[PDB]
Amino acid sequence: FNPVRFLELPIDIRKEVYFHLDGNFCGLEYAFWLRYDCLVLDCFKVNHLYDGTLIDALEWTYLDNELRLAYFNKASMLEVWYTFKEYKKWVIDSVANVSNIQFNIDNLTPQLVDKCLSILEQKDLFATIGEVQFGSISVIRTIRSMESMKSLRKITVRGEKLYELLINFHGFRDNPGKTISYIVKRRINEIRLSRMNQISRTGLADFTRWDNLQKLVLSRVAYIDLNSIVFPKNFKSLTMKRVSKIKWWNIEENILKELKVDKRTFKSLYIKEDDSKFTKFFNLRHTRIKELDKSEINQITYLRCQAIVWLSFRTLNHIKLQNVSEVFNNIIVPRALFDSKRVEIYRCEKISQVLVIGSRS
Amino acid sequence: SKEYLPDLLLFWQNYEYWITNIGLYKTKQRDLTRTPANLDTDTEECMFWMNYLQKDQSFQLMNFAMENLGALYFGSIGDISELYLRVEQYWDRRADKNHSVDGKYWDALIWSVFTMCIYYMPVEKLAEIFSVYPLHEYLGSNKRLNWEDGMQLVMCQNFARCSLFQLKQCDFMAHPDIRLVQAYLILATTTFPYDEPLLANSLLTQCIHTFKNFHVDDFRPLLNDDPVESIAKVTLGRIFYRLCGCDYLQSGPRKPIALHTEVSSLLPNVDVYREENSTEVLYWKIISLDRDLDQYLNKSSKPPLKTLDAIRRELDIFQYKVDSLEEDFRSNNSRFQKFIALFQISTVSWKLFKMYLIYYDTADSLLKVIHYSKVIISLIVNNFHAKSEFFNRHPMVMQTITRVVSFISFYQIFVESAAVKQLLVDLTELTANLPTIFGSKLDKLVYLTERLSKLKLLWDKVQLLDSGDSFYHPVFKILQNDIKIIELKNDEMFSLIKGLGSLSDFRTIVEEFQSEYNISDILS
Amino acid sequence: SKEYLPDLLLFWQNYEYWITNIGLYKTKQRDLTRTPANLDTDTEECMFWMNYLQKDQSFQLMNFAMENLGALYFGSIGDISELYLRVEQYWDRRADKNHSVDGKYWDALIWSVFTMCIYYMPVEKLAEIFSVYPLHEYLGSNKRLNWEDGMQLVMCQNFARCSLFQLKQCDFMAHPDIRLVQAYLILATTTFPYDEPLLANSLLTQCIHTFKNFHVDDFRPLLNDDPVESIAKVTLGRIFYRLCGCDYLQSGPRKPIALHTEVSNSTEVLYWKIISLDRDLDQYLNKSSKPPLKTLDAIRRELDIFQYKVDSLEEDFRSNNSRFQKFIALFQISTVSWKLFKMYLIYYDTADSLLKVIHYSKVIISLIVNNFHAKSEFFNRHPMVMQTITRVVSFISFYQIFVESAAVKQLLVDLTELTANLPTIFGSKLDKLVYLTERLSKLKLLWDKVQLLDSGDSFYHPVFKILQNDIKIIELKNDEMFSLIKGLGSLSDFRTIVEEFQSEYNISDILS
Amino acid sequence: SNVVLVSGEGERFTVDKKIAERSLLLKNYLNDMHDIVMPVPNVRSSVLQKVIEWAEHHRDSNFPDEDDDDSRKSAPVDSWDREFLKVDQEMLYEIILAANYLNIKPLLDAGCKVVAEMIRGRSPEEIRRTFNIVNDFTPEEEAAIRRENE
Repeated sequence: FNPVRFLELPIDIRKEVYFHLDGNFCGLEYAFWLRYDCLVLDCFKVNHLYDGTLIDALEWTYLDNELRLAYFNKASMLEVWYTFKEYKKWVIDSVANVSNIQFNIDNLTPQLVDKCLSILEQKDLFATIGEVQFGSISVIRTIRSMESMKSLRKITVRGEKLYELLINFHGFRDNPGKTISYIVKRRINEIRLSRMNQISRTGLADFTRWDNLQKLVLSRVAYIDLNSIVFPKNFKSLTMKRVSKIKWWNIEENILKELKVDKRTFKSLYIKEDDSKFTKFFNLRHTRIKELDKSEINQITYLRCQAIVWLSFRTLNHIKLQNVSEVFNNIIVPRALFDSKRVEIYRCEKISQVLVIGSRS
Repeated sequence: SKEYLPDLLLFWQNYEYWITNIGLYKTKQRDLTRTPANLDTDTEECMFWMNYLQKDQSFQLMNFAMENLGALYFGSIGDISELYLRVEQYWDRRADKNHSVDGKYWDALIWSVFTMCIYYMPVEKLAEIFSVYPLHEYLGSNKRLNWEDGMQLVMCQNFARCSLFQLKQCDFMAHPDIRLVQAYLILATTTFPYDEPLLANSLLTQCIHTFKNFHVDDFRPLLNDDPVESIAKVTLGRIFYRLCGCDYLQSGPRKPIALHTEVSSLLPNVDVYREENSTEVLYWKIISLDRDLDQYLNKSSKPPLKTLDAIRRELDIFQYKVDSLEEDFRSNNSRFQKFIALFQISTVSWKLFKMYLIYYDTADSLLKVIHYSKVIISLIVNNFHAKSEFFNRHPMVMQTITRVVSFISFYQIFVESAAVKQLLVDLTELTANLPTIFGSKLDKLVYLTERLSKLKLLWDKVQLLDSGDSFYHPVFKILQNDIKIIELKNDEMFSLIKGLGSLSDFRTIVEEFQSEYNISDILS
Repeated sequence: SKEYLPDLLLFWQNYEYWITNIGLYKTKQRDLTRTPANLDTDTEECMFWMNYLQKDQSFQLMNFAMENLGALYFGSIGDISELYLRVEQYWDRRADKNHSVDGKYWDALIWSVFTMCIYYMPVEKLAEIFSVYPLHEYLGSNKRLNWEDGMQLVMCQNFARCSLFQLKQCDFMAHPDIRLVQAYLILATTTFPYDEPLLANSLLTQCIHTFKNFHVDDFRPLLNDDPVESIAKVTLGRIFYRLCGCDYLQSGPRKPIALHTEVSNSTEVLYWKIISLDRDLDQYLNKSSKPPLKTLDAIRRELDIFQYKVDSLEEDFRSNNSRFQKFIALFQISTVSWKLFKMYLIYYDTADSLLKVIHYSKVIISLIVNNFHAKSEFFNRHPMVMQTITRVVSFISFYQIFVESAAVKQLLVDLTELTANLPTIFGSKLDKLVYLTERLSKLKLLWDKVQLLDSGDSFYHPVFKILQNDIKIIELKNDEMFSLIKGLGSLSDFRTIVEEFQSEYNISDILS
Repeated sequence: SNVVLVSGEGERFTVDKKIAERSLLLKNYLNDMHDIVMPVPNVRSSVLQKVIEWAEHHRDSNFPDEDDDDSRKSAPVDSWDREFLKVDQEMLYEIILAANYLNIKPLLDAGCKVVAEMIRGRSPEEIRRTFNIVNDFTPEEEAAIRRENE
């Protein structure tokens, strides 16, 4: 293997090489020489050069009595570790200002979380840190420090014990030190969730307090109910990873309560005509999408059907789905997010019925 | 050493913003102590160019637009079979001595439609319908000219002026109505925004004020609405997205009031993913990809590769939607729609790989620029055949070639290659074979390319000096002073002072070349 | 119960935004199928109405403007003795055949100055200068009409229309220049923004386009600048702050393109600071929100600061320009004070509020009655006293309907007597103000003779339904959806009392 | 109806149109107007012949998607592809360059997975202990690391 022709090789092909080479840099590990490879520094120079759309798992840790950056594997094995002056010097080598650095709480100990936050605050910066990974003394220690945390954009919350205390609106308690301080909620641009089972139980899943959400991630959750969940003003994205059987919106029950027509007669009302033009590019092969017949409806009634679809679907750009394995209540999505590649289902052979409403003219 | 190239390619972005974009189309040298005042008020002139037309000629123009040009007006006005009644009402109401404001609005709309009819008709049909002779009886020009000799553009521009004169008779500032905006969206398909950019910007500011008067934001109708109200919102949405497209095609330092509240695709009060995609918002989405590429021209920062890769992905998505458009080709309206979408998607692909070549110098970026230039050459030469020559008259073929034949010239000054020279010969073959309806504008483009060709020769005979820190050559000084001169010609401080005030062989070679080939010859 | 008073005072903010501001001044009932599209484009009109003016009459207009009108045009055109040369150039160039665009810009500027001279001139000198008889020979009206009947308003409107016609001969669309902004700001001193409201909005959007064409965003002089450029940027800053003022005096639903980027040589800065304080006050008319107490207290502290600054200002008796400036500044700061304590009375119900309202209302009355004498009668022709007296008599009448007091009643009698004594250069707006005051008085009589009822949850009275239907009708009249539809194609005893009041006292009589 | 590709050396190859629709460029270079020869510069004819053989193999194979970022990570190392790309390194990089130029995402993915398996299993403390393109490393810093190695 020649690492001198591989470096004269151009940028995006070398990116596509490192795209399939995310965590496993080696294959138990001789971690002395593995840092000072030219390939690892090439990985981090390209990773800083895009936005961080590669591995991005840069942590602050307190190892060998020193605060240092560290990258962990997909199985949480330590791969590389940098002193901040070193990483600053070779980021300057790449660019010829860092702001996106993750911060776990789960991969650390609270007796060193306190020292990490204390020396990281009093030393130089207490900044350049984007994500905060929650999921109880260390949690309250982190909450007291997020008021000075100038540039954060993400919050991930693990399983249901920590979620209902912090994220949902249901409490409205009298503990200001336990919960957020409302200046951190203004710049909260993304929220991910993980390791839970039900988002809406013991109350209601309402995100109305959190302003300024342009994305949201629901990962590895058992049962959610979209009918219960409300959404903020200026909400954009909706991504759901591997889940079990979930319920969708009540759109088809509202079309059924509009035309005053039965279920079996509506099953003969959903045409499957325009499925060979563009949906063959979607490569679904399991969900045959179906629309409404143009001859079996008027114009203004079709526009009213679209208006019923956009209700409880107010502001959303794209819905991303991994394997969900079941959906109960009758998927019926608008074409304005379906005709462009926004509504993206990827690995769903168990799903069968997708209805799409809108003109494909 | 051959390391002068990346800074020079970064200088191409500044040169492309100020010479090719602003200074060639969107700059008009005005002098208010020398322009004649409008004491004629365009009354005699548009009186002649309104009673010159007859009835059968008008209905033949309407039939030509009815069976060919539907992809241009179909989003703006709707279906043109409704407008035959309006043409009948105009030819009945022509004898009336008292007009209403609404009738004059319909008359201005159909005169704008007639202007588009004159602009997109080939020379054979236009000679079989209209007569060359009474215009030379009137205009006092040389009596040997024909329609293919440069008199079709004069009749087109005078019909645009007569549409604007019928707008002036309405007191269109005292009565805001939608028939202004629709009329401008028919006049924004000719070379009217490139003839008078000041008047086009003023009418476009009036159209923005007229649209925002209605206070409509969401064009998705509700459930508590009149059916007429819902059809009104749908037509208003189509007019809005066509207006946003025709609004971005005139931007620059003389257009300060933007309508651009339309959020681009995945970097903003109007998020353009919610509308059911017709022809108009599809054209707007391609213009939005174009505007997301070409905002980094005059900026000093570099674009992220995340953005350019998202542009690539969405470029392939809309590329495949153009293939899956699926309409009937027997009516040939879908043919011209397909040509518009395919030429715009090739233009955006070309600009993406030009920025790939300049800012990051990635894998075979120059070769992809050559490939998409050959694709644009194919899409223009394929319409050199019969019955569809006027397809090469839509104004985006004047923009894109102006972007291409400059850049491939500029690179030819500094990097000698084999494929690039043959590509430049193909562009030089294509530039003269463009239709003559772009007139003096087309002529100016050739001059610019010719100047760049001469700028190769001065690069060859003069040796590059070296100071260790920076590099010195007369080509650098001349290319710098071109941007300096045109940025000087877009400074309105001296117009303000005319308003309310009281008032080394290096340098030798630079002054010789600028005295011989002046850049201010390209200014309108 | 008697709980309707705070919610009704909050309802007054809605009523004062729509009815006293948008309905009376900023709404034109248009009909496009019946309006004559002037094919002549006012050439036959303005050719005569520009042949009517004579030369020595125009120089007497310019002399009157130099002597008595300085505090208006100093914001726009600076000094007027510099403009005498341009007036000489126009009167020499008038006899020619061809014309140039820059000359027609100077002509539009001096015709706007002529309009400002006509609108603020007292009636005796105006009668000594101009005749009355050719006006009625052209218009065909009664020969016995006089200047106080309303012919001076007609001459002002015709001079404004001929200034606009000279702008139309410039092709001011295709030639942006700074004299458009100045010639509009001189036409913004009159009630020309209230005769043709959306034409004034279109002209103001053209002026915003013309200003932002220059791309000057900071007006401070540097060191390496040409001093001519520094003088030009100072003058452009003056024009920008007064243009922000005249932009705020034309806001509403039919004008969405605003210039207000600024937030919150001495006179113009004082003037914009007072208008910006007025803006920060009256930004809560259409809103459903309420200002905090710290906001109103900071407004009161800055109000006392500018009150001391007006107390720090001087006045001259031989120079009437200084008294004119002093009256304008003191009336503006009194109007801002009255609106502040009106918001004190409405929102928080703090003690010593209504007495402050009556106090500053009597200060406004004293500032107007002081000008009822000779030599200063024209001070009451500025549009700010029309706006201010409209808001004052509307709020005092609305308060007299629902709260009785003897001092408030004597205040209402003083306002009602002064309302009929306003000059006849406001005309139809004054008559519709008198009609609105009479309608609110008859609404008070209807409140007196009809019992207030309650079903257990909310109140019910005909006065409430009439005051709600006025806002609903005028919000229906301020919609362009019907014009858009016509543009695209050619497609109980309680109710008896309410319908009889709406059939007799109609709300559409205050429109235009 | 056959479509002729052109290599860099000049040898014109002939495939079918449905075969050539594996490329995401023939599908957008032939779809101009329906009312045949595509040049591919700087590709040696053996490399384009191998790319054509790969396109002739997977004529009826369901590749995952274009924008499925997790299915690319959960990598299917195909058997015929792993048998196919077993060449020397420069032939492999020329195939990957050709697949990037032909806009063929699955062959690009397979080649980058092969290069990723090569760069993953490098010799521990033999080639990883030799950094060789040494830049932004002073001799003082390199001496400090080699002194910290003991």
